[PDB]
Amino acid sequence: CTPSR
Amino acid sequence: LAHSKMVPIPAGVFTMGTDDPQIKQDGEAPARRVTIDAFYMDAYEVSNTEFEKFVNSTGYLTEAEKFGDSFVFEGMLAAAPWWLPVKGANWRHPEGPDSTILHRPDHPVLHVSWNDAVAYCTWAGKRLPTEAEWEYSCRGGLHNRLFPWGNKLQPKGQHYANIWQGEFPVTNTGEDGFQGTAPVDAFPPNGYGLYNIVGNAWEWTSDWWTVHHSVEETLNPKGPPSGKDRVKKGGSYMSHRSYCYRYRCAARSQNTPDSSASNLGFRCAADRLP
Ligand SMILES: *[C@@H]1O[C@H](CO)[C@@H](O[C@@H]2O[C@H](CO)[C@@H](O)[C@H](O)[C@H]2NC(C)=O)[C@H](O)[C@H]1NC(C)=O
Ligand SMILES: [Br-]
Ligand SMILES: [Br-]
Ligand SMILES: [Br-]
Ligand SMILES: [Br-]
Ligand SMILES: [Br-]
Ligand SMILES: [Br-]
Ligand SMILES: [Br-]
Ligand SMILES: [Br-]
Ligand SMILES: [Br-]
Ligand SMILES: [Br-]
Ligand SMILES: [Br-]
Ligand SMILES: [Br-]
Ligand SMILES: [Br-]
Ligand SMILES: [Br-]
Ligand SMILES: [Ca+2]
Ligand SMILES: [Ca+2]
Repeated sequence: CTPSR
Repeated sequence: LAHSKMVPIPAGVFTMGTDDPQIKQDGEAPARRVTIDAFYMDAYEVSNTEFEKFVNSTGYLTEAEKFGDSFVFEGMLAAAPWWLPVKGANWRHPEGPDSTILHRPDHPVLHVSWNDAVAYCTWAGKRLPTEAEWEYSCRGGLHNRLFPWGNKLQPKGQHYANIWQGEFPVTNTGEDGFQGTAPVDAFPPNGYGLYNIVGNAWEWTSDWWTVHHSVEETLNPKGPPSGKDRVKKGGSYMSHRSYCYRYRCAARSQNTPDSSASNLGFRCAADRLP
């Protein structure tokens, strides 16, 4: 849902 | 505008998680009874304007600015093909260098990492909420409901949160009035006076991420003492039943604390009024 850096 | 106002979240006991998990791999289960002491929660996601006050005061450079990129959803121009690491995307330029926040000062700040959020909240005399505090607050005084307002997504035929309508990721119809973010004071408040606690921007919490929870009753739990990802809650304007059904209070996801994205922001909490 949000990529990690 | 009082977009840094806080509301008193009352002392109470609530059921955290659910014994009917919808995304089992995220450790939505088991349901567990958690006692939370009275505290204060930001009524709103931290807005661009509020974040700008922090940056004006401190000179703070966000991690995305220092790294020189951040994740942007392809639809507005990685974890998924629709997430692109965009050079020069950061809180001031949410879709990259030739985007601006000038027209959306009251929208939630984005591309803020966990560290950025902790910096802001502490500057503000506040802190991140724990996951349990966040979920308790999200639930808005209702027991075992999907959403802050209940179990129907569109109660009374009204949109109650800014999520995705249409076929993700190809088509966002903007039926709920917002394709990207909405103002932090958009949509109805929940029972505790919180706006956009589900949808709009994802929200960082203080907890390290684990999917392994005890059914033991707990008091003001802080999450596990160690981890690699911090917990985020609530879903975003990209959330949809079909692929990221996380606009539920019990839902949960994670990112490494240096992570930033165009759908991820935060709000603060405090033990007492700052
Ligand atoms: C953050 O600081 C900037 C720069 O000082 C503020 O913008 C200026 O504010 C002054 C004082 O009111 C105005 O006279 C100028 O027109 C502004 N200049 C620029 C470059 O925009 C800004 O208002 C501050 N933001 C917040 C949220 O407090
Ligand atoms: Br995603
Ligand atoms: Br499970
Ligand atoms: Br823009
Ligand atoms: Br303007
Ligand atoms: Br605005
Ligand atoms: Br700090
Ligand atoms: Br904190
Ligand atoms: Br639930
Ligand atoms: Br309902
Ligand atoms: Br609205
Ligand atoms: Br127990
Ligand atoms: Br999402
Ligand atoms: Br870090
Ligand atoms: Br505090
Ligand atoms: Ca929407
Ligand atoms: Ca939100």
